[PDB]
Amino acid sequence: NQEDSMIMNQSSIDRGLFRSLFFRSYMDQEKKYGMSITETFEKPQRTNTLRMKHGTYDKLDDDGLIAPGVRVSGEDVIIGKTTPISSKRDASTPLRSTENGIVDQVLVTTNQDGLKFVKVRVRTTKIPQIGDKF
Amino acid sequence: VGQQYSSAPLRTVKEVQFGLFSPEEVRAISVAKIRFPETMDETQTRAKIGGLNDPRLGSIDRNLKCQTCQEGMNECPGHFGHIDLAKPVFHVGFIAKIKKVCECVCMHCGKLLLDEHNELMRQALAIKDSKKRFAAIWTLCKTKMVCETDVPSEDDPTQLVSRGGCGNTQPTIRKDGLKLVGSWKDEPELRVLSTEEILNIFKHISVKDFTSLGFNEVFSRPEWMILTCLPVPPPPVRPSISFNESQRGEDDLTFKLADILKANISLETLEHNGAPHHAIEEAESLLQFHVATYMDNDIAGQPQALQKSGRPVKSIRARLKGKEGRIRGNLMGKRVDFSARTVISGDPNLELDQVGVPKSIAKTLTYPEVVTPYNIDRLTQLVRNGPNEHPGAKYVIRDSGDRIDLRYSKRAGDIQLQYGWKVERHIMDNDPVLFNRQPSLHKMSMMAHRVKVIPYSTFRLNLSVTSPYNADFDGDEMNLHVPQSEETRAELSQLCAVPLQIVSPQSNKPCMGIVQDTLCGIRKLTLRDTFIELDQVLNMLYWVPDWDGVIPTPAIIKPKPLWSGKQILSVAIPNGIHLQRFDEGTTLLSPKDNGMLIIDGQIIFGVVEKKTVGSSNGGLIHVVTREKGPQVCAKLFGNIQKVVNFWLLHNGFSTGIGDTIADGPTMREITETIAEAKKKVLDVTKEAQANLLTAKHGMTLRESFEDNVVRFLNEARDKAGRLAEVNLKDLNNVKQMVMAGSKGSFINIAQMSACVGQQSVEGKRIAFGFVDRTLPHFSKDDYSPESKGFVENSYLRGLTPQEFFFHAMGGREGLIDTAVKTAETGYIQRRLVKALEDIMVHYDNTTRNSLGNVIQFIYGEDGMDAAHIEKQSLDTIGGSDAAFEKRYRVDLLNTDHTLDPSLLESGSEILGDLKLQVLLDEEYKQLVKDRKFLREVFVDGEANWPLPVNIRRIIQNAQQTFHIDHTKPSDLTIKDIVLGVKDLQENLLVLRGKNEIIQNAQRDAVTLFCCLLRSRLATRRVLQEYRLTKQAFDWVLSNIEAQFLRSVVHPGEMVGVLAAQSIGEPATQMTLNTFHVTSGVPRLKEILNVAKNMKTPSLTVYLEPGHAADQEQAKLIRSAIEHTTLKSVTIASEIYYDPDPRSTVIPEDEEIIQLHFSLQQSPWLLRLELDRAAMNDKDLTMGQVGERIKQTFKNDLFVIWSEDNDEKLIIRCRVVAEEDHMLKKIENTMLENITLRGVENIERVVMMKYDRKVPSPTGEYVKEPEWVLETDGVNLSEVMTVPGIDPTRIYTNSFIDIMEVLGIEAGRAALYKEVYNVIASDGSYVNYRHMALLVDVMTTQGGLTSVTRHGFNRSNTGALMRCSFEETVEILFEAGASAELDDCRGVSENVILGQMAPIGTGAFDVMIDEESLVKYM
Amino acid sequence: SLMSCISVGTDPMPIITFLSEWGMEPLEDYVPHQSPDATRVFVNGVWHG
Amino acid sequence: NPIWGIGC
Amino acid sequence: IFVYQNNITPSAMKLVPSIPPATIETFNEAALVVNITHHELVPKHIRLSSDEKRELLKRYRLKESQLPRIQRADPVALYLGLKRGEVVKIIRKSETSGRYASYRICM
Amino acid sequence: FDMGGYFIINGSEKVLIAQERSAGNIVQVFKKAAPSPISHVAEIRSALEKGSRFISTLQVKLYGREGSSARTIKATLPYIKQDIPIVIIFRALGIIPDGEILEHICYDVNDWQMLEMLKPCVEDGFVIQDRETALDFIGKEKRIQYAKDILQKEFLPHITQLEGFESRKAFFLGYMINRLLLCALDRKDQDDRDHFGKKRLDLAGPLLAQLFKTLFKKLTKDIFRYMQRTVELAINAKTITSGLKYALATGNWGEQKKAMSSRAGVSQVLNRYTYSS
DNA sequence: AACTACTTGAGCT
RNA sequence: AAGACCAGGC
DNA sequence: AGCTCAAGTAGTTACGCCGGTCAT
Ligand SMILES: [Mg+2]
Ligand SMILES: [Zn+2]
Ligand SMILES: [Zn+2]
Repeated sequence: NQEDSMIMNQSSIDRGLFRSLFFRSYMDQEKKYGMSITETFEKPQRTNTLRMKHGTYDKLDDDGLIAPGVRVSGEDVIIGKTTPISSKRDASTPLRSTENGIVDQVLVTTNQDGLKFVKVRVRTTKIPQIGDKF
Repeated sequence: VGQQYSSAPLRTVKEVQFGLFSPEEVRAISVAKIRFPETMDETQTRAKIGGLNDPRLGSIDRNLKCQTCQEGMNECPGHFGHIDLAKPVFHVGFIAKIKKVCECVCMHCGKLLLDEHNELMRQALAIKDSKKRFAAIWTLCKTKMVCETDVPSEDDPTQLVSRGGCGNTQPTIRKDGLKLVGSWKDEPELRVLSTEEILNIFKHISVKDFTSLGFNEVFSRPEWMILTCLPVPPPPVRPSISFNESQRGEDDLTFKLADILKANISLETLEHNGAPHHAIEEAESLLQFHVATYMDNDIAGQPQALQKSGRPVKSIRARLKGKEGRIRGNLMGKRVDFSARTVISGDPNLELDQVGVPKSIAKTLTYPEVVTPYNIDRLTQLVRNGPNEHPGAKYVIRDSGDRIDLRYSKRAGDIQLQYGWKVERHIMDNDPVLFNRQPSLHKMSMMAHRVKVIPYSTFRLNLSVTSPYNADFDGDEMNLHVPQSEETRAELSQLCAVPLQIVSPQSNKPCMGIVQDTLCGIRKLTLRDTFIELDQVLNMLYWVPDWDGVIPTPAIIKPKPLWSGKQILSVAIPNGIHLQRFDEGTTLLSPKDNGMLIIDGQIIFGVVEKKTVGSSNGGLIHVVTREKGPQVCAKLFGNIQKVVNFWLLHNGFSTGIGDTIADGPTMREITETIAEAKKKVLDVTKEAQANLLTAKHGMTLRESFEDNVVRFLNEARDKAGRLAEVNLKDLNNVKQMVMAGSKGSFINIAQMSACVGQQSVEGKRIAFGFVDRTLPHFSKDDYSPESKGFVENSYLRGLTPQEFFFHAMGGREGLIDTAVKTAETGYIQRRLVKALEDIMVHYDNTTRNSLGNVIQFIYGEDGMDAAHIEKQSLDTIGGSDAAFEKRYRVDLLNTDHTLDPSLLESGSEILGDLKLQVLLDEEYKQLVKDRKFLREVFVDGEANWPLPVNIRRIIQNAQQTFHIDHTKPSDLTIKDIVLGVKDLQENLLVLRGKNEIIQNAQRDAVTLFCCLLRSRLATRRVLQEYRLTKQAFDWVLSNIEAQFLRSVVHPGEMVGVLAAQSIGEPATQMTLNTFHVTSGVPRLKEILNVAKNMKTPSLTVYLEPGHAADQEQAKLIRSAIEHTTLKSVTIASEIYYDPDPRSTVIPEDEEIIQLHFSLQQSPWLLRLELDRAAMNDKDLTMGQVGERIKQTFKNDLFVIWSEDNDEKLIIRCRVVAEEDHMLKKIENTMLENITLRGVENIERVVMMKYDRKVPSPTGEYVKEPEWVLETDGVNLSEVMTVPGIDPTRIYTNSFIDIMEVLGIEAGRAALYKEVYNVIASDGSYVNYRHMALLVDVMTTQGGLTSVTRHGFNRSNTGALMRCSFEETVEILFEAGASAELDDCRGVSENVILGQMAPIGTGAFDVMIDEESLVKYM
Repeated sequence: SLMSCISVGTDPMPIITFLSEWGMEPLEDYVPHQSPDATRVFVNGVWHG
Repeated sequence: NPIWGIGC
Repeated sequence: IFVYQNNITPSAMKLVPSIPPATIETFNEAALVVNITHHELVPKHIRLSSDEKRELLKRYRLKESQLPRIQRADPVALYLGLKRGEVVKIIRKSETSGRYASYRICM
Repeated sequence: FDMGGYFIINGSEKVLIAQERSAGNIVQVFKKAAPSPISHVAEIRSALEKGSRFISTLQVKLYGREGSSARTIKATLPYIKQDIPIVIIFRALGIIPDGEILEHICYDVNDWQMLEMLKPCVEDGFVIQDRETALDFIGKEKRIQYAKDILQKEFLPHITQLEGFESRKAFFLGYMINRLLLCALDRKDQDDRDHFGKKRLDLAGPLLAQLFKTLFKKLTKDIFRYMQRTVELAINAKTITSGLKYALATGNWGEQKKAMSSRAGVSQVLNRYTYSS
């Protein structure tokens, strides 16, 4: 407990003392052009381009989204988007490398420009640890 | 590095040559004709038009293509192209010189404007300095504007001789935007000098003339300062950033190249078609601009030149500007691989030098260990283990420069290594690594630690290694770096290991002690009252790892067998550790248990705390390091720790409000010490609101009021606390935590249990922000303390709104500078660094730089490494002549003054020997030479100084190594002793040279030591004081010698950076405030700038030899110096109309006329009414006053005056076409250009009684205070030759002056003294050598070269070097301009190059001796 | 602070008027000596008599 | 210092 | 060695370097009232034969320029009447060794 | 529990941050360092509380340091190259005789000190004896006319820029030249630069103001172009919508364009770590 | 924000 | 992907 | 026409290490 570092009673840390939920919301859109060329929200693979990520896309239902139950981690693709140009370059979103948790709420929506708006929220319970500040 | 072997020989840059591109060369080099301004699109088709970027230059898209010189992107440095400009342009940054050149050369012809013929020119022409030549030259030729064809030869100005011709008048040129124009001359004739015109003239300029000006015919000819063909830089320079594929993305420069390109095209297409000759120039100025832009886009003639959007457009030179910009941003410091950083929290179970690393991290950072038949077995295991098991690895690299990824490769667990392959393994326990915490202002802000992989996400460092980095655990983070070569590691462990760092060279004392818990508790455990029983005395011995496995005999056996901390704590102290102390009432049976005495490595007596185990001088640590070594001492921490921390774990310790409450009656006794103190204020306020007090000379009646109120409340507050201090028993926890020395002090207790104190800003108690009041809750003009900010309450009690507020306003000031001095201090630091970098001891013992220029002939004036030095006391110097003799005097020809034969073994057979009494004279006669020589170096008498080889201890070691009795006699010939100490002096070699000048330096830079040496090795002491046997002596001697030789500085020692920091560090720890003469932070600043007008100039002058404590003699000089003007004694002046020069229209004047006609003029009068009280202060006389006046004007102004007796002092006068105008101009000339007494610039002059130690006739030094006059302004040359002063001691803090009057030397002396007094005015201690080195560097080049862009960064140092601080780019420009050559001898150069710099470790070569590589087998 | 608030912006005239009709002899016609210790009045930084 | 005295 | 009381004329002194080999110096009166060398801070200097000099250089391996300098118009430099090219050994007290030996060439 | 008070641009909650500043339309007197041809000076920053809002200040200097014989008083006017000696500023105003000028400055014939000070000044202007020349020396017929202008629309423009009030401004310039001396004679201290009462806080509401104008005014002269082409609808109500958004979104008040010469900070991203946050 | 460098301006023979 | 701005950490 | 002396005006460079939001 020397030099401004304090000792915290594990036992009560377990009984839930100072535990806290942590939320996050990665969000994306489906860009277009006055020149009818739109993007996509799917579960892309192969298909002439390669432009893809390292992680997994399997926790992606066919709507290009995860379900709120899914336990995502490492880098697991949270969203699936594509760009047809001249035939599939990826624009899918990956859970930040340091993070992980569980999906907590997905939602689809319109944009003023009638585009597909989708935000995703992930939850995590954060436990006090031998280093956290108080 | 690079990838793919290159047959071409490998070399390192040993020299850099600067110059300017000759158009013909750029053409030569170019691989692209570059005509088109677009990028590629073969009409939308992606490729790269043969027009811009890659019309053969480098390339994009991962395509080997690049003129078949393949290599694809990585391996292919860029490839330059060019572009033929339509018309000559000015190189944006040279436009200055291009102009100063013309100012020096004639047009229509093109030759110099001053030949050897002109004398002042010869001189300039001989100035050897490519820069100061072209400097002095222009200072001449910028005047003459007649290309003279004939001038008088070196004979008679009668005849004239001819040289070059065509005297066409040369125009006066001026700068207007990007064009040079001038006038030729009634009334001028203006024309705009074209570029084409200028260039032509330059081309013609003669070759020996290029050279006359700052040029070089080979590398940079004056003309090339104008560009013809523009060098176009390639892709890696201005990369493109595409947004996937079907989207643009082009760099900034890849535009102003095209903007230029386009401004070129149109130009030409106007010069080959209907060219409206005066509408082209309107289009030429554009190209001149875009090319100014491209390179520089931050100029005078505003026109920022923004890119479509407002974006400024980074000019090439913008990419370089120091900090962030290439030089200071990418070269002097870059982000590196193999590094990590997280949150620190100390761990009390980690050897001093360890550093717990989170498994996670170790599993991330690797280390390339080549396969070798010693570690193959272990490596093949670590490899199988994979990158996910901790003691594992993550990459294997075969000879075939290719890498296997241990986490994918289908042959992951397969792989059987091959000697010679390298494997990247996870960092493991005991891997040396660089741990640091920035701000990094110490040699110790970075130290190598033993790695200890541990769980949990945090770097776990030892407590005692806390203060070096200066960290705490409130969230602080730490950076870690991982060595990579086998030597890199070694270099990290042999010089940066934490143990080596324990003794800090900046303050020749350790720099890591025992903090908090361990300290606090070690104190308790020591008290006589602290006892421990077997059960625990055992679990305590167990925790000491080195424990011999032997329980020491109980300090008590009688009823219960107990032990005392002092005992067990001692089991941690190694054998041979001898420590002696003595505090206040301390004597070999310390009553209050003070002092400290440890013999044989066992605590004998005294309590242990900050003083005995802190980062202090006598420090048991400081001693264990010196006596046992880095290692032994480094372990010592952990032990003293482990025992104590454990003990405390069980004895417990705390603090609570209860520790801050004062006795029932004491809290009262104080209250009324504030009440009474309140009235001693109300009292002097009454006595002020009555004018019943006199003005203490030099202070305002008001100021003097404060000066007391302040000194009243302060003394009140001072005891207010002191009542409680002694009111807190030896059980008060807070007290305990203060004695241990582990936290807080008196002040603290005070503000918490007694009185908080007086609040303040800008030095004065809470102002009157509200007209005449503190808060609106106050009555106007309330000068009391309850209004001006005096918090009478204690924290335990609680502030009242008012008190609470003021308090805030007070703290607010505090927080301010802790948030200002924070980075300005860092600048001042940075400067010192970039100012001594290249200073390092050399193999001959010279302290020089990247020029060999000798800054110091023997580092520190002795060639000693501060680490090996301690505060010794030169005996000889102090004490009475009487007591001196009775100590070192030996007289074999005397019954009473001879060595009793109970000391020596030949005491009786020696008594009377004439031949011996002579060697005994040589000796005693010596010691006296010393005594008088030391009072010649240290006129203070202070006999304590830092000196290598601690002789006091070295002898104490003999003391018990041979066990000597204070009874039975020694066995040394008198020759044994005396002769033996002479033979020693002979081997204490610092410099080694064969010749004399060197051999002299030897004796020189040694002396001081030798005296200390004699002082403790005089026959008398050596036998009567420390009965040394013959044996002992031969040992002490041999050791002094050995020790010394280790205490010498090592050639390599990067001395400059050291002293640089050593100085700036103890500055980051000061306040920007100059409160509580301009000193501290701002002062140092003031100095390093070599300021021409310091805030406080002031100057101290001492009386003359005799008259010392002559009170009235003081005044008698004051008023002969302190500048007094008529203006300061005149209450009013009026100009009446009195036409009768024999009577007045004024009453109180009559007498004054008649009484002034016994033992022509103007009818206009001028009367002055001087002040009475003002004539007694600066002391003056009507006789004098007027006398002066009269002789000021003289025969054209008759003046009169009354006599000192009257009740109204006056001075009438008249002159001798409008007089009311004249007699008014003479009104001023009287009040502001006329002095009475004093030397100008010298206002206020106070007197003071100072402490001056001095030689009593009877020998001993004693208190003899003497008056001294301090000024408030500065003139020397004059206030020096005044009768009554000692022009051998006078002193102004204005070093600038001192140097001008007493010779640079004396100047240096001041510069140092002033810097020293700035560090020392803060309690902090730094070792001479540091300040000196700085002082010396500023001084050596001849004068006072400031530590600023206008100083060191302006010498003959390398170009790349100075370029890495402040003027970054121009420094290069005027470097390629005059074609400078850089040694690459500067630390910087090499860092910038990526080569090992000549720094300690690299200040030499390592070669295999084939000869000896054969005899070994 | 908790209690602090900022002004917002009222109107001048309903007070300029309210004045030059309760003792405010307008600046326009002033005489420094007949009106010696005349307390001068300012409105939002203007001198209205 | 600031919050104790002038001199301090 | 002329000792001008208040000041010499600009027409005058412009005739000093007009009689070589011999050389001439000018010293103001009010500037010689107190011998400056006498000062506390002023350490002892000393000249050097073109022999004692051509020695220092060999003994330390110096290129002349690498040697600490001293100004021609330096108070002490004038006092001992130096010249551009002459060396000076300075010998002062030192709280570290007792006496240090520095050298300044006169530029 | 959300007390609100914030805007919601493109999603994120933006909070306009109060901008403190030195209030306007007030008299200040400052002493100017020993090294300066000026002794003391009094200033007054003026701007129409409602209508355009000019940012031009009045400088009533006081040359001649606390010694030299020439202690004159000159003042600076908007658009005038050099400075004018107060006397002329008065005659050019509508007061032509001496003592009628001292009438306005000093309010106590028995204060010789102050008056004395003025003396040397009177002498300065003794060369211009009427309203004709008065408005002249301010650089014929062409110049005289402009002289007027800078007095009815530039000179102490608050008070009013009407016409027949010359008198009023004169009493001010008098109250000013007074305030100057009131200090140069140690009777009133130099104005306290940080007396919070004399500083204003431009909250949210105000900000939109100075902002809107900048906008609506580009719409104003925009609607001027459609009307300047019809040799015989148009109002792009997007400059007031998109303009507003830009600012509030980033934190750069002043427009966009090649005008970064604005201030970033105004409008931020409302904290949501804790309620008290 | 403050200085210090560099060059320019106005007073003065 | 680079930059700018605000915020916050010792 | 020309020269010393003071002042003005120009211009430069400054600060250790370490998430959100916006837009070319
Ligand atoms: Mg901290
Ligand atoms: Zn290539
Ligand atoms: Zn010519």
